[PDB]
Amino acid sequence: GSKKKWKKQRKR
Amino acid sequence: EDEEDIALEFINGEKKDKLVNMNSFTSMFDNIQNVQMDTFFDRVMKVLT
Amino acid sequence: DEGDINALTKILSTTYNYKDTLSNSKLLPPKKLDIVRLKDANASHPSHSAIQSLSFHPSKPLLLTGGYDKTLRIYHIDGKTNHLVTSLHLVGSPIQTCTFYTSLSNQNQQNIFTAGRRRYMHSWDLTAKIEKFSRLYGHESTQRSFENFKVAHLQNSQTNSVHGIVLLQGNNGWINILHSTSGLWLMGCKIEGVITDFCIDYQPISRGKFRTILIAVNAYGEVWEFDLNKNGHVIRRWKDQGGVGITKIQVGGGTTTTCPALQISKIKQNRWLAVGSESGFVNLYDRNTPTPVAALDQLTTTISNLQFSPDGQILCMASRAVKDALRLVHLPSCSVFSNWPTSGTPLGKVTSVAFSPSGGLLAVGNEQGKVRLWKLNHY
Amino acid sequence: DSPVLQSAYDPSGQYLCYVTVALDKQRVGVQPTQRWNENFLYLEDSKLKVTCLKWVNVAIILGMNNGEIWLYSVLANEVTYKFTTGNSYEIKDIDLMGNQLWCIDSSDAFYQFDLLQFKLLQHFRINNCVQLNKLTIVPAGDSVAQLLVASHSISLIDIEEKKVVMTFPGHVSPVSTLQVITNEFFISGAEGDRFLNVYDIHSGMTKCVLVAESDIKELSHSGQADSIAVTTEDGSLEIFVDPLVGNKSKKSSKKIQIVSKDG
Amino acid sequence: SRISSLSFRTDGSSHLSVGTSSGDLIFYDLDRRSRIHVLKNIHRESYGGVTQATFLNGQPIIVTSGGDNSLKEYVFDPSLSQGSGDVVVQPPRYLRSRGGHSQPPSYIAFADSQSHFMLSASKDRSLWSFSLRKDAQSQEMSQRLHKKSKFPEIVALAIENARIGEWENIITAHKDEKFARTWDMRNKRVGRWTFDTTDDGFVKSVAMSQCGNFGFIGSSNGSITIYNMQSGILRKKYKLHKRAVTGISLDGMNRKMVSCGLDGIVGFYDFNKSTLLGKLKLDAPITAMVYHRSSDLFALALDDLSIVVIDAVTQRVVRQLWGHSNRITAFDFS
Amino acid sequence: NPKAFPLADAALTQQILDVVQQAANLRQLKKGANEATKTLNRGISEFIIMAADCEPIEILLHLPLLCEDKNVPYVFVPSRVALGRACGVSRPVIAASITTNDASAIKTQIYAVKDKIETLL
Amino acid sequence: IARVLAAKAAVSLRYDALAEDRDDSGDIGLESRAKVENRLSQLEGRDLRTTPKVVREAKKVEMTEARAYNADADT
Amino acid sequence: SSLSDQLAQVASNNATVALDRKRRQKLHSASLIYNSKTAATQDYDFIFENASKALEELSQIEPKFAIFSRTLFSESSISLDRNVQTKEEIKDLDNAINAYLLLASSKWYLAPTLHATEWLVRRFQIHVKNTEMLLLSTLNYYQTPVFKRILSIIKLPPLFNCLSNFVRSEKPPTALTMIKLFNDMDFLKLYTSYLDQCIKHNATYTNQLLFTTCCFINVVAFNSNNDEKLNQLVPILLEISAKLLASKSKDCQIAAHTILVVFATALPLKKTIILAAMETILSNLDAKEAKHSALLTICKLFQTLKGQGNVDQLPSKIFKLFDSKFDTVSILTFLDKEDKPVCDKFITSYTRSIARYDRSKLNIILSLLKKIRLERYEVRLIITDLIYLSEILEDKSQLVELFEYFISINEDLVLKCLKSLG
Amino acid sequence: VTCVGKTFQIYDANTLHLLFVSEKETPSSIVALSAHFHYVYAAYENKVG
RNA sequence: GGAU
Repeated sequence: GSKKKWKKQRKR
Repeated sequence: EDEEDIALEFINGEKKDKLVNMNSFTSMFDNIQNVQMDTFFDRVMKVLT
Repeated sequence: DEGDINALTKILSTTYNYKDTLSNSKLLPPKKLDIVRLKDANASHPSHSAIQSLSFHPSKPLLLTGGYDKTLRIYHIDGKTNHLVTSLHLVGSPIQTCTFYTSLSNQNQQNIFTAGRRRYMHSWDLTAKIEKFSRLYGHESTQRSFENFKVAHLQNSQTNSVHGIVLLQGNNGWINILHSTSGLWLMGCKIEGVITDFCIDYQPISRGKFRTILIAVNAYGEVWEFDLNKNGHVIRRWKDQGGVGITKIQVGGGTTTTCPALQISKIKQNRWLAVGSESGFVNLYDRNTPTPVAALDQLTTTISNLQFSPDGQILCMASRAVKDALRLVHLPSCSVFSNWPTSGTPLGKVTSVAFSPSGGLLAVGNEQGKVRLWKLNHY
Repeated sequence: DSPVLQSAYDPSGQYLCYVTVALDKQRVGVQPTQRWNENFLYLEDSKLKVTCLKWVNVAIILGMNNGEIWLYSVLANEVTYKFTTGNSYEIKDIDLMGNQLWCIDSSDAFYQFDLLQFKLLQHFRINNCVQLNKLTIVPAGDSVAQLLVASHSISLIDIEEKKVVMTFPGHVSPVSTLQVITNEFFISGAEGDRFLNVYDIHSGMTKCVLVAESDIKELSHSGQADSIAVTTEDGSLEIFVDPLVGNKSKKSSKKIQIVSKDG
Repeated sequence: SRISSLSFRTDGSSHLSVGTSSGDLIFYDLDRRSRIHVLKNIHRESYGGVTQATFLNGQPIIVTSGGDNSLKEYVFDPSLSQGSGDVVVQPPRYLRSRGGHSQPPSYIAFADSQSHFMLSASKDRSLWSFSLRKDAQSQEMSQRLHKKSKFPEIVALAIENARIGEWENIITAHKDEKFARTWDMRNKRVGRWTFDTTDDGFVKSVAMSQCGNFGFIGSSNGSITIYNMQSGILRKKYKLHKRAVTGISLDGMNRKMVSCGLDGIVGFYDFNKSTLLGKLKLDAPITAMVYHRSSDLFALALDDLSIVVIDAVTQRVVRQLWGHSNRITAFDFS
Repeated sequence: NPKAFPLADAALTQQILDVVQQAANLRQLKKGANEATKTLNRGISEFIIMAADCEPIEILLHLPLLCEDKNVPYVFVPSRVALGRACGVSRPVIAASITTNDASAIKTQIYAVKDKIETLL
Repeated sequence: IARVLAAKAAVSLRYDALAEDRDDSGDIGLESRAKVENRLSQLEGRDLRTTPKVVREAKKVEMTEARAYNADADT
Repeated sequence: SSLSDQLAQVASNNATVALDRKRRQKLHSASLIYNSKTAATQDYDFIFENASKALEELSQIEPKFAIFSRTLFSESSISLDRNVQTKEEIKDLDNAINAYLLLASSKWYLAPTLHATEWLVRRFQIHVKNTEMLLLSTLNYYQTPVFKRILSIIKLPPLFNCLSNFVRSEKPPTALTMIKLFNDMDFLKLYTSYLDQCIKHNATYTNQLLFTTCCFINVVAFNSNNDEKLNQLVPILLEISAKLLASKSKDCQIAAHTILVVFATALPLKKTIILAAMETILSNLDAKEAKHSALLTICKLFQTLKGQGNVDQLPSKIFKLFDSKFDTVSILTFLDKEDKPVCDKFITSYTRSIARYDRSKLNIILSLLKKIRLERYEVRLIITDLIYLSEILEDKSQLVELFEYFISINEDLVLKCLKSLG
Repeated sequence: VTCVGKTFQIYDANTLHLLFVSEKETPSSIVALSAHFHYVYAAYENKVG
């Protein structure tokens, strides 16, 4: 995952 | 009436058509044995349509 | 060695060029965009804040920028120098939105409307001749700020006169309609749920007659349609399919804020409707319950901007959450262009986009205050 | 860089015609120097650009990249006529004396036109002229008997002979100005060049090399070699007093600048 | 289309080569009445396209030339099919070529002490390396950038060979452009360092120290910025001239540095201590400068059509030369 | 869709579509029927949300039988494209489940919405 | 295939076991069967082993004499 | 050239000489019926005996196989060695082998063909010399076990290097690996010649065309992105399509109806190429099944045309061809069916052709417009020309009825056309 | 044999290494070049060398 | 597009 805490990223 | 309005109406009038991608016709090989080839042209048209 | 079935063998033999020339081609190719960059507008005079809003002049070659610097920096865009004709600082008036306006009847009239997180709105006619709209005439409760607004044209049918109207967002589903010049409160439109965005489309009736319809959408995605020529009565109701957390709505293919008209006959109806949202889909509807023609799923963050080309062939959607979250879609094929943007294309955190009324310019502002310009060679 | 791509005063000097760019379309306008006009010709095609601009004694001749010449009446705000050369290369230079109108294209071809009759009289190409970015017509009597043509060096061509007469060694850079100050004395300059060389037509020797502080963009001559005004690229104007009277190289005597009150 | 050349191949297989002014070369297998292949834009259309193209007598190689100062070779390889080889023609393959600038060179420099190569820049925005020997060997120096159209054509450049093979050894200047690009002869590829004037002015002068380590950039606003070749980090700036600087040199000793500009003064410096040793004013502004390190003499091209020779050791004019009837375009020491 | 009972109304849909998005953000949501099936086996679900418009509807009608046996509230929503959208997927979702976590930051809203659901039931 | 077939197997079953007015036709199984079969065609079509490229070796070509007609005979 | 490289050519030239026992084992062990060990033990006489019986069975199914009994499957052929023959005789031998592969093209599913080919493999070593022709012919029997056996005993030419993976492999060549073979430019035109031979001989059969059609159709899909490459496909494939149209076989013509459509959607072409595309389609169009496929073809092509002249009238010659091969009643039936493909541009081009060329057909134009909804601009262009008809041609009940039809639908546009034109 | 302004150069086709160059520059630019064994005929103005 |  993005894991900025998870960044708000749409799962394509 | 002006020619650019005529052009913009040409632009309005055009409709979408489904583009052909790489994996549009791969399944044709799967059903390629013992098929009438007129029905093959029909199937190609369907996937194109 | 020394019809007609062999026609193909002959025409193939004659030419080694079989691609139809796109110079005659009038709508842009589906997947290839012929785009070339030009120098940024603000190099002459940089902005000290982000570019919250951007607007091209309907006819003159001018570009207007505004932001939290509180200045209306207007630039003469030529594509090679881009000098600053003038600016206008408004102390205590942060700029969230600004726009050009030209009276649809009196072409000589030019005005600038700019607003922010304040209970007043600035008008600048064309020393600076400026006007502050700060009276709502008893509807102060419904409105907390003028920050989000747009300007449209309303035709008074019983007199056949046409004038501008300033549209505002209320606290709870309210939309306040004000007179562009006098500032008088004319009508009000209300919806259920929190108002998130609204947009304007024009439906011509006959020679010299047109009606303005207000398109308003809730975050849940239910869309209302009000007729502003009939005291703002609802005329239609429908829902956006698969719509949740909606953020923006826009129409394209005809007259709008980005592509204003110069005379009544130029009023045209928009054939396209796009609905933005938090998760990043953009449902496109053919205005000609509905069903979306396509559900674009590229940008992975909240849609902060939606805009259609003056001819409605390109839909541009941007997100301020992340950098380079900017895409261009070919219409009606609904296919995103691949060649542009690239990894090396400088966009930053996109916050403002503007299309020139003619000439095929793309202008994009970012959080760093940089308005980068591009040319679409097809136009 | 400046917004005005090209500019030109009228021979009487009371009106200035300038071309700029609005969006992707070039617009040509005229303003009164002695003292606002909102009327501009707008070129409807982006690809069409103006390469050259002349006043005629109230119309202006504008050479296009399309390969044709537009005669534009400022008052009517419309193009009255278009002299179309058969060939499509951009016009590099063009000059006028009464009815005679001589042009050159990127194909290095001279052509002759008549304003009164609206016809292409003759067209020809001369050897030893690979490039020709400047054409000027010598003021001899009431007819044209020689042409002064320059791209890098300078050359003199005879109309009836169709052959070169003399060659003057020009600047390394392409020539930018080729005005004829007086008889047997003409000035020559180049882009990215700070000197202007005075050449004698009859003899062919450099009389003087006038020195400017910075690069020269435009040149104006007063009377008959009385004074020369040159607009520098840095934005300053240099005036040369009696340049035709150490002696080889002369510098500007008076310099003019414009600065706002703020600075 | 417009035919410019024709030629038959005499190696026993059935082709015609037609060249055109647009720069294309088409091969027609005229027994089979079919087109084999087309080579697109081999020669520039602006310079006449394909002026001449002929097959060698009895062999599959074809020579091509044009007005763009280039001569190419193409070879037709044997068929890849064991049968029906006439059908299966390999498309022609580039074999080897010579070329040069398409426009007159703007500046020239000697690559090495042995005098075996030449660095040439032209208005065509290309930097080329030419061999002087019978090999006639030449290349265009690659412009593909390092990652940390052609660049504008070069106005000035300096080269040193003390540190060839360790890092960048060449510097160039561009018109209407505010930083200097580095170039590496051994790699024949663009350098990874860019040197800016830091005073909002265009680059007018470029120079190097004999050790091959320092680079000196002269700005149009009168500032001198000194960078280091290996890391491309600015170390020193000197600010004496108010007008454009037209010449920078450091003596072979790396102790006394000389500068000149369009303000007409000549600046004498101590590079080690970074002090102003002296200032000399000339009657006319200076146009160009060349420094002789062995003798410590440098000549200056003045706008009064004179070459003024100065000695840095005592800081005086030693020789003045007259006779030129116009600008001095260039000059050098023996 | 007669088998779909009870079906949430337009207003009731809004807050349940509101909660799932927050639960989707906070890693408090499951997406898919079989996971919605499996979570009931663990008994770690506040309530299960299904789509009435799924074709065939029998695919998800098994969960109400599990939910009734386990005394787990459940509700039906008209549109599946909205649920998967609010769940935060690029595909339609016919069923979803929320994690039982008394330490969650959106606990009250989750408590608030179920209170409507057993009333719905 | 075990995972996708199991997923589709559950899909058909929840219709078979729990449909009030099921038609005894197996249609949902038939369309579900097609979807799995399409999966195997694309999955089986995938080639783990990398395809080799068509080798095109450049080759050194050496120059050879060729007899030519002489124009002196014409003169 | 290196001595090793020169020496390699010597080995290839003498690949079949059988200098010693070890080479002879490799040649003779190669078999299509039997394994290597049993193959080494078998005799030319034993192989010929089975092959002669096999050919007779093939002769019964098709008489043309009987000819090779006089030439290739003769008793004297046992004593015939190719190494001992001269250049002219070897060229003479090879072509006779080639024709046999062509006549066997539709029959490898039959077992006797496999037996008959064994004699050629064992006696003539076709797997070594005629390696291309054998392998081109068996391209569409790929999933059959026979093709796998061919790969094991055959040295792949340079153009078939992609099949080197599947030689002596448990899994047969996948469909995906094929596109790569035909994706190669050098192969397509190599394949073009072999197909060009079959059409000349009328030896093409359905399974050849249907396999042939897909792969080229697939090459288009894989490379839709690369516009430059698609441009280089046009000389080869549109030439192939022209040949198949030239064939009298209805199957070939429709196979060309398959090929040309996919390029049209993948890559838009010049209008002139398409009008030529119409003419060759209609020139040799005789079969009813080809008639139906062609009529869908012409409409789809006219959808791809996208330039000024998109809906302009067909030329005189093409208009006359289309009505002759497609009487107007047929296209009415084409328009009646609800599942009709989008053909508004073609009907607009056709409609304008009618007005310019035929006056009797105006009243049918009224019927066409009702059946199919044309686009706004298509409607106006028809109105634009119809206005000219009134000025030039005499007023007619049908002619005014077309106007009255435009009066009923979208009245104000008729004024706009009249306003711009008189 | 290639013309270079007022002079010509001879390159060996096998390696395109230059072999010979003109001893002196012609008074006028060369218009045509004809090569015959060891002799190359160069035409300039009204003189052929 | 970038590294390779």
